[PDB]
This record gives sequence, C-alpha cells and structure tokens, in this order.
Amino acid sequence: NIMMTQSPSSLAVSAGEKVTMSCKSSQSVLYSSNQKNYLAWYQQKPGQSPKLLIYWASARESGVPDRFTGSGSGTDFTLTINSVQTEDLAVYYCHQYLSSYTFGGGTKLEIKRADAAPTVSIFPPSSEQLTSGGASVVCFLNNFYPKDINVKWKIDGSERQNGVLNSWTDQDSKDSTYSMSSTLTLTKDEYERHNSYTCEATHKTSTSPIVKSFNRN
Amino acid sequence: QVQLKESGPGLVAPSQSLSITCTVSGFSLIGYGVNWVRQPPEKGLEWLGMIWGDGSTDYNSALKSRLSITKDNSKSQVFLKMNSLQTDDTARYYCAMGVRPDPFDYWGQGTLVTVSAAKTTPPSVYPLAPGSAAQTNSTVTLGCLVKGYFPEPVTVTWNSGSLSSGVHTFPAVLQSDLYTLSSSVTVPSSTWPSETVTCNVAHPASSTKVDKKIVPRDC
Ligand SMILES: [Mg+2]
Ligand SMILES: [Mg+2]
Ligand SMILES: [Mg+2]
Ligand SMILES: [Mg+2]
Repeated sequence: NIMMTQSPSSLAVSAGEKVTMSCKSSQSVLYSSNQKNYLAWYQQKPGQSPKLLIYWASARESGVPDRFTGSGSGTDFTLTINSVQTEDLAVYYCHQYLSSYTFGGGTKLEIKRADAAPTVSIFPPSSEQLTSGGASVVCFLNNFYPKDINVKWKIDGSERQNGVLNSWTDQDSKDSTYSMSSTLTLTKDEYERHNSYTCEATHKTSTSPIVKSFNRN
Repeated sequence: QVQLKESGPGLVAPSQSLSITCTVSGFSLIGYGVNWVRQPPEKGLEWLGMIWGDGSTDYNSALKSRLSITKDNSKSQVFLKMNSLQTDDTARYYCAMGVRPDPFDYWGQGTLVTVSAAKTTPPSVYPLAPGSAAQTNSTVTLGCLVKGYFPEPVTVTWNSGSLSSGVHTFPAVLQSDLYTLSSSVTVPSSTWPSETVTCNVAHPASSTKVDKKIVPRDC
C-alpha cells in the first residue's frame, strides 16, 4: 500500500505560462522485472470523470496534447504543462498501479486572468412562489474576476443579512471568470412588508458599487 | 469504443446497503477487469475493488469486507454491493477499466450516492424574469430558481439544450436537509420575449421533470 503525496495543493497561473507539479511516493514504484515506473497522471475537469494523461511515468496517452509531459522515477515524479491553456483548468491526480491502486490528493490548477467587471441582475419573487408563501429575491453577478466580491442586500434602504445564501461557480473553462448567485429568501408576508429591494455589489474593477433595484409597487 | 455507465439508487439510509450496476460496452467482461473508484464530495480518488476476467476479486482493505463485487459476463454487467453505509461513504461511485492491465483508461460518468436518513423531496421550480424593460440591442439575463429538493443531483437545461452558451448553473447549497440552486441564461434582447426561453429541470430521485417558460411580468 503505497502513499502518494502531491504539491502544491493548488496553483494559479496565467494562460501561456509554464507550470510544474510534483508527485512523491512513499515506496518506489519502479518494478525490477520490467524497469517500468507504474506511475500515471490524470486530469479531472469540473463535471467530468478523470482522463488519463500519462502512464509509465512519461508515456503520453494517445490524443493528449504535447504540452503535457511527465518525468521522474523511483519516488519523485513531475508533470509539466509547457503552455497552459484556459481549458487546462482542472485537478491533476497522480496514481500508482504497482501494488494495489492509490491516488494523490491532487493539485488544483487555476487560471490567472485580467480583471473583469460583473454584470449584475436582480429578480423579484415569482408569482408561483408567492402563491406558495415564499419570496426569494435573486441576484446574479456574472463573469467577473477576481473571485472576491461583496454583495449587500438592502430593503427600503436598510440592510438585511438574514436569509442570504451565496453560491459561486467554478472558473469558466473558456474565459476563466467567476459567477455568483445571491438569494435572499423571505416569506411572502415579510416581502409584502417592504417595497424597495436592492442588490448592491462591490468589486475591485470599480469604486462605484453596482446597484440593481426593483420596487414591489 | 469502450463505454461504462453506472446505475445506482442515489440515496441510501445509514446502516443500509448500496447496490450499483456497471453496464459496459465495447468489450467482453471475459477479457478485461472492471474496477470501482469513488470520489467523496471534497474530491480526491479512492480505489474500492475490482473483478478480474476470471471472476476473482480484490478489495481495498479499508472497506473491512463490507464490499462485494460480482458480475454477469453474458449481460456485460458488473455488480457493486456495499453493506452498512455511513455518512462518510457519500461519494460519486465510478466503474473504470483499462485495456492494458493498467492504468484505468475508461471511466463511467459516475453515480452520486448520498448517505442520509432525510427524505426524498421534489424541487420547486420558479421563473426569474427581469423586473423592468430591456434596453434596445441589449443582452438580457433570465433564470430559474430550483428550491427545496433532496438529494442531489438535479440537471438544468435551457430550451431543451438548444440554449447552451451564456448559461451559468450555480452549485447547490444545502440548508436544513434541502438543496437550492439557480441557473442564469443571458441572451440578446432581440430574442426574448420574442422567442421562447424555457428552463428544463430534472430531479431523477423524485422522478420530476418540469418546464418553466420565462414570461415577462407586469412592471
Ligand atoms: Mg491497504
Ligand atoms: Mg484555449
Ligand atoms: Mg459581465
Ligand atoms: Mg425580443
């Protein structure tokens, strides 16, 4: 039972740059009766199963771009991407298949890119939900970079923090931006207790906050 | 042209058993072994076991004999059975195979297994239409709110999949044993409300399929 350790746990890089990852095994993965290192590298993109990149430590799987090269031997191995593509966003796992099957903890590859301002959209509760007694107010903050972003919910001018639920998407595989959804969930009666609903977003790309509002009117 | 597809129950209560079928295509089970690997919510990969061509099996010792693998060569099916599941058995379960002796070349999509005593609940699907008018030659953002379902997963499409670009589907958030998520779609103002925009939500665990047309609202 061989243990596989990878470093760094995560890594950010701009498109077109080179990256190196490290995989170390606690026991040698070199077989004397074959002189082969039973070492493989997998790529797993969000929403997809692992994809074999390399085997025998340095043999590249058919169809894999030549920017992917693996090397090393014994207990020290390396994966290199000569020129990172935006689509290379993924987690990279090393793997040994000499004695049973074990995997490393993975190296998460993230993409650095130029700042991008968000597009903010606010949506009142649907009539379907109000009929059920609920009133969720939803704010979409789409296609921004970097991930850090502050959203503030204001009702009739006063801020509200209870009932706010936020969710971020993964980095986009093509433009490497982030999107966020912020949902303020009230009851129908609470919602009909006020009139002005505001999603106010603050991001590095501008000192002026982005204000999107609607009136229950 | 090797393919593997897992079919599982989606929801298993604690102390109960898990059964998954891997149906393979493009090769005979007589000649190749099939492996099982799971990925917990926090990611990573953990090998579980395999069944060789000749029917012999190897298992991860950490599973403490809770895991049993069988197969039906004549039906191209591999059968995964695990007993007394606990919360930390929650994961996506993959079946995988390699055409060489190793490493694994072909993976199924995996099937999500949630270990919980909570009840299966269908989602509520609400349209998210803008509150005001769209400016000329603008791009308008619509959405659907998928609220109060359990367990994962749900799938969301727009216009039966014909609307694929400009879509963000946000990861689900868990609260009080109920999931909520949303999906946005951004399209030119010249295409909506001129043309139809509909979100299609499926919750297989609840056998739920819902279409919500996004219609303008009274400003
Ligand atoms: Mg062991
Ligand atoms: Mg590219
Ligand atoms: Mg934007
Ligand atoms: Mg129109």
